[PDB]
This record gives sequence, C-alpha cells and structure tokens, in this order.
Amino acid sequence: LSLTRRAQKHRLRELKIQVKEFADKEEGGDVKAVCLTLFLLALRARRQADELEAIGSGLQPAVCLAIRVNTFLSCSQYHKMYRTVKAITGRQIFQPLHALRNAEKVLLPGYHPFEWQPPLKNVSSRTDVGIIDGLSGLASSVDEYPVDTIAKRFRYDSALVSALMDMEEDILEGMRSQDLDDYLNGPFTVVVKESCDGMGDVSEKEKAVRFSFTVMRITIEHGSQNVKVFEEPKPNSELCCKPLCLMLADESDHETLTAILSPLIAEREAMKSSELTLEMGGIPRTFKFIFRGTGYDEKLVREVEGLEASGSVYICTLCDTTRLEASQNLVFHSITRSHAENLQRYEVWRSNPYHESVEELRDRVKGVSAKPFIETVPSIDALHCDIGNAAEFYKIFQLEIGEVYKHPNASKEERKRWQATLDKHLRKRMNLKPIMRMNGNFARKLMTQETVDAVCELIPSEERHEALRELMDLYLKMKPVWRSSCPAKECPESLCQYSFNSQRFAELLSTKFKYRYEGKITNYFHKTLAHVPEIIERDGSIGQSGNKLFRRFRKMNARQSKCYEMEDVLKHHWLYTSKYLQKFMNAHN
Amino acid sequence: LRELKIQVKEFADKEEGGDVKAVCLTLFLLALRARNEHRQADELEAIMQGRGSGLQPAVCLAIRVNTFLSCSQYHKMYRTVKAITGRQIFQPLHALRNAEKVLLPGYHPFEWQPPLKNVSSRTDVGIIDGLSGLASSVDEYPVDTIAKRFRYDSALVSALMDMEEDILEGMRSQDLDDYLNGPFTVVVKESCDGMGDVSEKEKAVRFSFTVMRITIEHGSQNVKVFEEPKPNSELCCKPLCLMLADESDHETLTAILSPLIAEREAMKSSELTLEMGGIPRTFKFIFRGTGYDEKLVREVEGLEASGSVYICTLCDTTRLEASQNLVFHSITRSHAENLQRYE
Amino acid sequence: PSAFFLFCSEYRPKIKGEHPGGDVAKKLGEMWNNTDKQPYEKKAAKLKEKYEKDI
DNA sequence: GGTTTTTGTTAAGGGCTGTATCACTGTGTAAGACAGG
DNA sequence: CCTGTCTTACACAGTGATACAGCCCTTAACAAAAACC
DNA sequence: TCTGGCCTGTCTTACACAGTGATGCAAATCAAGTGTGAAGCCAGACAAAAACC
Ligand SMILES: [Mn+2]
Ligand SMILES: [Mn+2]
Ligand SMILES: [Zn+2]
Ligand SMILES: [Zn+2]
Repeated sequence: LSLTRRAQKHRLRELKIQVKEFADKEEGGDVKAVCLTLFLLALRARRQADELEAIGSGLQPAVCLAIRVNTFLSCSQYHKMYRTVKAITGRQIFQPLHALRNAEKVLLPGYHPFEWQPPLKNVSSRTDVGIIDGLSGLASSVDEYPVDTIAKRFRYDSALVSALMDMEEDILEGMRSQDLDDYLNGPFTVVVKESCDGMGDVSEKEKAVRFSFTVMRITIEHGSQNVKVFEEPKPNSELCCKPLCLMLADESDHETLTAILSPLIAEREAMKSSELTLEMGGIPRTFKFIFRGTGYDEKLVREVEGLEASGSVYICTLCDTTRLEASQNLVFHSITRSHAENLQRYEVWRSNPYHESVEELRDRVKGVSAKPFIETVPSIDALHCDIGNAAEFYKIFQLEIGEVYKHPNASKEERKRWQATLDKHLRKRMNLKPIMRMNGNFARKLMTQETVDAVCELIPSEERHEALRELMDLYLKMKPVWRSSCPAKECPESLCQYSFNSQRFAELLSTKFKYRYEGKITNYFHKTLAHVPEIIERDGSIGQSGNKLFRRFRKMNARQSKCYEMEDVLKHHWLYTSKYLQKFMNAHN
Repeated sequence: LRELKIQVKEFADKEEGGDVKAVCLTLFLLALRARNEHRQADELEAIMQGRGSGLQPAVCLAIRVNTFLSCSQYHKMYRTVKAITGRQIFQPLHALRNAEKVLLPGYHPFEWQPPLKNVSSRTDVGIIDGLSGLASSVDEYPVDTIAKRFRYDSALVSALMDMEEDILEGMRSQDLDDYLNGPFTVVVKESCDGMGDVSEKEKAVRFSFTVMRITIEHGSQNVKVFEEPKPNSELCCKPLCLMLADESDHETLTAILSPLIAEREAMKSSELTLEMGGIPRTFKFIFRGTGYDEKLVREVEGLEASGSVYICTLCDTTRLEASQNLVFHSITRSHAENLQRYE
Repeated sequence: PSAFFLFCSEYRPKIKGEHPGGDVAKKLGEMWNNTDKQPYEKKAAKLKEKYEKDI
C-alpha cells in the first residue's frame, strides 16, 4: 500500500491473473462488481464502506442539474465551480458538465417510450420527439403572410409522458399511502389544467405567450371508488405550471396565436379519445386524461371563445346576461355558455339565416361574433370577488356620507368632497392610505366590520348604521366560500347558505340602498353574486413573475441566437418545473 | 462469493499477512483504473484516506463572488448540498460575511510616518460616503448623485495585504528573504473612466487603481519582486470610487474626486509601515495617473475639447504645425505648466 | 474548556469515589453556578488565542 | 558483491477527462459625417 | 471655417453544444535502482 | 354637412411585490469525561420461498 501503481500491479499480478480466470469461469468478467463485493465484505469484516459505495460525498448528476438550474448558473460558471471545488478538496463533489447533460436527457420530453391505444389521430407516433418548432411548419416564403415570431414547443402527449415519469415516485408512494398495491395497473385518471397567458413585455433594452399544463390530480379506480393517489399541493405555483409552448408574439395577434396553438389543440383533442399505456416501476399502467382549460384570464377567454372584447354589453363569459340585465337581476342566472354553443352562434352570425339587421343578429348570438377555437372552462378567482364587493361598498360609503338616501341630487364638487372626507377619515382612524385605483389588499383591509364602525362614526342616522352593519355581515358570511381552498370541507354551512345570503344581500341593496343603482355592474360582481355556487360545484374551489422567469432564463442560460434561444429557455423552464429535481432542493426536510 | 473469499484469504495469508482490507482495496482500485474509470477510483481513495472535503469560508466567498451568486442562491445551494451529502462542504452565509471582512479595506492596522497631512489616522475605516460631507440642503447647490468610495490609503492597505502571498513568493523566487523588510516601492496606476449608460429599463464613473509593480531595495539595486501580469484586466483594476454622475458634469466630478486627490498627494509624502508575515515592512508609493483616455485627460488637465487645433495633450503643436512638421516634437506639457497657463 | 467543563473534570474524582457505579458533579456545578470559576476562563482564553495563532 | 523488491522503459491504440472552439447575436462604444452657428 | 451633437457602425462578450488534445491503461518482456544478508 | 354627447379603445399613471444583503434572536452544537448498550457481521452443513427444465 506504500507501493506505487506499477509496484502494486507487479506484486499482485499472479493473483490478478488467478482472479481474472476465476471470474471468467462463472462471473462473466464484471470484475469491478466482484471486487466491490470483496472490498465491502472486507470493510464490514473489519461507515467508510457505505460512503465508498455512495461514491454520500458524491452528488448524483441529477442533484447537480437541480442545483445548477435552480440557481441559474451558467454552464461556464458551473464548470468554474466544479473544477475549483474538485481542485481544492481533491474529491469530485459536483459532477462534470457531460454528466449533467446526460441527466438532462432523462427529465426532458422524448426520453421514455409509450403507446396510445388507439393511436392518436393526426399525431405522429414517434416517441423520441423532443423540442419541435412551434410554428408547426408555417409557411415562411416572402409570398406568404409575414412571420414575425419564433416559437418552440413540445408535442403535448410527449410532455404529459415526461411529466408523469417525473412524478412517478409520488404516484407510487401515494398508492402505498392509500393502502393499495404498488403493482396495481388499473385505469388511472389524470385531471390536467390548461393555462395560457401573455407574459407582457420581454424586451431587453416584444411580447411572449406561454402555453402550459398543470397536473391537478391523479385518481385510481379500485372498486366503485376513485382513490385520489396524487393532488397538486400548490396549484398556482410556477413550480408545477409545466411549459409546453413558448412563442414571441402578442396574445392579441389572433393570426399568429391561432397558427401556433391549433397544432396543440389537435393533439389534445386526439388525447381525449384514447388511453396511454406507459411503463412505471416495471409494471405497465393505463392512463385516461381529462383536460380542463382554466388558466385563461377573461381577455384570453373572450378572445379564444369568439366573444367580444371586455367593453361589450355581454359582460359574463358564463351567461347571456347584459350589463343592464345583470344590474337589474342581481342573483338569478345560470351558467349557459359552452364551447359548442359558441361555435353554433358564430355560424349563426356568419350565415345570418333569418336575415336580420346587425343589431338584431348581435342580440341573437349574444356577442359571439367570431369563431371559437379553444374550449375553455372560464371561471373567476378569489381576488375579484373581494374586489367587486369593495368597489361597491366604497361607493356606498361615499353616498352614505352625503345622505343621498335623503338628497337625490348632488354636484360633482359635493361628491369629491364626500370622497375626500371618507379618505381623510380612513387615513386618520384606520391608517388605510387612500388609493386612486382599486387593488386587492385594499379590498382585503376595507371589508371589515371595524371599518363599518368607523364609517358609522360619520353617518348621522343609526337606521343606516343598521343597514351597513347587516350588509357587511352578509359579505362576511359569503367570503369564506370563495376564499377557502375546499369550501365543502372547510365551511359547509357557509356554502349551503351562500345562495340565501346573496339573495338577501341583493334584496337589501334593492330596498335600503335604492340610490346605488345606475345601470352599471362589473364582471366580478355579477359572477360573485350569481355564479359562485355553480362554479364551486363545477370546480370545487375558487381561491406577475412568469415574465421575470422568462427574462432571466433568456439572459443567463440561453444561446444568443433567434432559433436556439427559444428552445434553450423552454428546456430550462421544463427542468425548473420538474418535481424530481425540486425534491432534491427540499432534501433538508 | 464465499469460494473466491476463501481463495483470496489463502493468497493473502501466503505472503501478505492478513490485512485483507488493504489488498481488496488495492485490487479494486487497480481494476477500476484498468477500466479507464479514474474518477470513481480517486473518490474511493479520498473516502478511504478520510481527507475532509470542507471548503474554508474564503473559498466559498471566492466562488460566490466570482459566479455572481446572490446570498439567497448561495444559501439554497449550501443547504441542498449539506442536506444531501450530510457533510458541510460549503460554509453558511455568516462565515462568508466574516471572511469578507478580512478582504475589504479597514480590517488591518497600519501607520504613516510621518502621519498623513489632512487624513484621519483611523484604520477601521471602510466604505465612506463619496460626497465627503458635501452640503445637500435645499439652499446649496443640488446634489443629484450617489457615490461610495474607500479611503485611498485604506484601500492600498487592503490591496497590499491581498497580494501578500505573491509578494513573499516573489522575493523567494528572486533569491531574497521572506522576512526581509527593506523599503519596498509600489508603482500605483490610477484609472478613471465613465461607464457610459448604466440605466435599467444615467451614467457612472469608476475611479480605480492597479498595483503595477513592487520593487525592493537590496544594495544599490531595485530587485523586482512583483509585476502585474495582466495590467489591463478587470481582475486587477481595483475600484476606489463608484459614482453615478456624468464624466462631463465638471462640478460633481471635482467635488467627488478632490478628496481622493488630496489623500493621494498626502501619501506621496510618507512611508507606510505595515505588518506582513509577522515583520513590519515599509512601503513608498509612486502614483502614475495613466489610465485616462484622451477626453478625460483634456477635461481634468484644463485643456480644450478634442476638436481644438491643439491636438496633442503632450505638446504645444497645432493640427497644421503637426501636419507640416511630422516628426520633431518633444513632450513638453506637464501638470505644473498647465496650472501656470490657466493662471 | 468551559468553566463547568474544567470544574467537572476536577470533581469527577470526588463523585466517583463517593459513588462508584457525571450527574452529581452536574448538580453541584448547577447549584453553585446559579449562586471562583475564574481560572477556567483564564485557561480558556489562553487556549483560545493559542488555537487562533494555529494557521 | 548477491538477491529480492520497486520502479521504470518500449509500442500502438483506446478511453474518460478538461478545454479551446464552435456559431451566434445584442449591445456599448466611438468614429465621424454632418448639423448648427 | 469651426466646435459639437447626433448619427449609424462594428468588435466583442458570453450562451449551450461540441470537436479536439491527452495522459492513463493493456499485452509481455526486459532492465536499472534499491535494499537486505 | 355640423355641434354635441355616447362609444370602443389605446393610453396612462398606479400600486403590490419580488428579492437584495444585512439583522437579530432562537436553537443547536461542540468539547472533555465514562458507565452503558447496540446493529450488523463472523463460519458450514443444509433446506425452504421464489422461479428455470
Ligand atoms: Mn393576461
Ligand atoms: Mn472614456
Ligand atoms: Zn353571468
Ligand atoms: Zn505631440
């Protein structure tokens, strides 16, 4: 052992030949493994053995990828770190760049094989497919329409495959946690959220659209029961919104948006009619998919479901009401729109079969004046309920200070002085700063009974103190419903009573608050008073960084060339959203 | 494997003496090397020798600063490596802050003999307000700038301590003594430039010095014990004053830089005694303001703008003269002549 | 060594002789420190700067 | 001086390693045509 | 003819991916240095 | 065709909030001692839980 390498080799060469013979006899020539077993058994015969096996003290290449991608280190910076740490400790703590690239191949789309039964309609069956051009073969000749965009995407099914394989460990452990067998292969059901948003300006001194899917929950069929073996804990985190298509284009550019997204919609529609077989943990498993498009803000819903722009008279994306109608009938509306109805109504608009004037036609098709091309599940978020309610309460406070219930007419000066009064008093007694434009936490802080007390300190008549206290009590009775994560379990009585409370709320507004009717009403209020229970039964629940993410990856992890930068950003984004690496970044737990 | 185990126990008792641990380790390492798999073999070697892979706080500081990692990003990497290998390879953030204190000005003591004229004798002085007490009341001239600087001497101290290892090794390589303390002489390059636009969607100026070479006096010879290898790399242009201001805004420029020029002028008249490797040493300084591009030279040496007919910043020639007389011109301008000519 | 560590080293003899088969020195150091440990701090400062010199 | 171990050489090619190299733009800087007195 | 300000122009810093340079290793067979009697 | 009020829409100012290095307190931790126990390994003839004709 004090001997050198040629020495140790010559001094043991006889036993070396003897052992190579003994290994070729039956072992098969994997001398490495027989010597590993020999040395481990020797070590045990005499802690150091476990660490040698680990080389613990050697980071697996996937862990290095996780650290590198999750700390935004460039490859060159990663290498400087690797070589400097190795050179100073003598040990290869981090793995070299080729090991990280090789581990990257596994976590990205196109690595695992799968099958669709029956094969997906209009989708190639190749499984080695990774990042593909997002324009999906769009014609680029000078004759054709000008292409001002660059786009890169995955094939949708291939992405879902990669996602399921990324979360395999959680699926198996969830099956164990439900007292089921690891090898069970019954039909799993995946509920998948689709999201689309524009990421605003990306320019460094240019808009982008991000098309993504989130795995919401995976259930298994064991008897006549659907056992929830996986559910996303943080459904609104960038950590689990998996990137599918990145394009440099304006969400308002309908031509480029449809050209780039129609291929993805074809792949999804074909996945609606099949079962994916995929090998997990040695056992082939079967998966059915349910696609729910819910990550669309109002503007993108109205755009992709052929409705008019947000200024329209048809305020609801869920129902046929008009701003005037929804202000006169507060509560009683049902969810009546659906992708098919909208497609039909577009065809009605385009053919005008009863030969109507444009006004009459628009009334007939209820604002569906363009052809839908994405089936969505339009909803609302907890934020906008508080917001609509706060705007109405703030206007009620202003008008209760000027006693409009008693004085019908007022000049603009009188109204500005009322608002100034209320602003000064809230600053003084509540330490709420006045705001010139509505916002979330303002609503959060203003909708309290304490502020009702404060404003009652400015209202002479105490019958209207009673009115305001009751109105705010109803608001507070409803709020838990749209804010909780599972109203069914967390506040079942509030949800049961929601319809009754909103009825009494509207009746109060219509009787003791006559003055606060002017024929206008917000999308958020109408949805909050009329659609909250139905939305809770459809979805189960109600309750500004993606741009920075895109920009950072663009600057510090991307080749500075128009065709590779997009796929470099897409690859890093996918790696970022992979649960398999996030688990390494939560190792200390 | 019991059969090969008994056979190997036989071969080992034959001559080796029964410390199988070592012979099985050597057999496996040499097999691994035979398969051209050196990395796993070296890692096994390190784990069997037990040499600890703990990075000293200074190495972690080096890595973080040189890879531009934020404290938050470094902390995530630190906690993840610690959690997964169980070993504290990288140090936690506070150890890095404490290692940074050493590398920054204000840590080491020193003295000036004689004491520097109009410069505080405090040695714990760190980052100082670049305005140097400039009046900011609404009555006085408006101050639209932010600037931070070191005390020039304090910076020179920290920099000399930073290259202490190179100074000692250079004396050794010149066949001189480690503990020898004769009067070292440092040639210091001063540089100034505006960094153009800094706005994220506003100009900046950087006042800096580079340590150019350090000589020692050994007899009547000046033995070069250090010389900067890459004198124009950002790696050794040490920052002294960063200001958000326009290199053409003369008022703010002089207000911010005059403190530095006074400190420098005062260091021209003293010898710095400073303790290196246990031995007090003496340093004399030669300041050569050479890192000025033409425009900044002409602005700060009272000359005209570069379009003028007085084209040379080194001579009195005119564009026409220098075109008729190609070769015969001598270097005649000097800071003193220029001050005189302003008068 | 801490004050209590040098203390426990010094009086392990007494507690062991009194009782042949840590806890008693623990208690006594406890109740008398809540109530002369100066040389232990002296030695601690000495050894601290000694290890500090050690590069 | 003998005799054993330790270490090195020769050759022709192979394999993981660390690195200079790739193609590639946006961006800051400064040349400099040109504007304005 | 000028001092000077805007103008467009042109190297270059670094991105991830990738060809290239290279010391270690194998066979067997020698021999020089080394170290014990 | 023409002034006046309503309309779709493009512009604007606005306001939370993501993250920076530093901060500060709570909670580990380390370091000598010394009576314990403890989880895996030690050999050899031979037969069951788990898969090949
Ligand atoms: Mn949006
Ligand atoms: Mn310059
Ligand atoms: Zn509605
Ligand atoms: Zn000249």
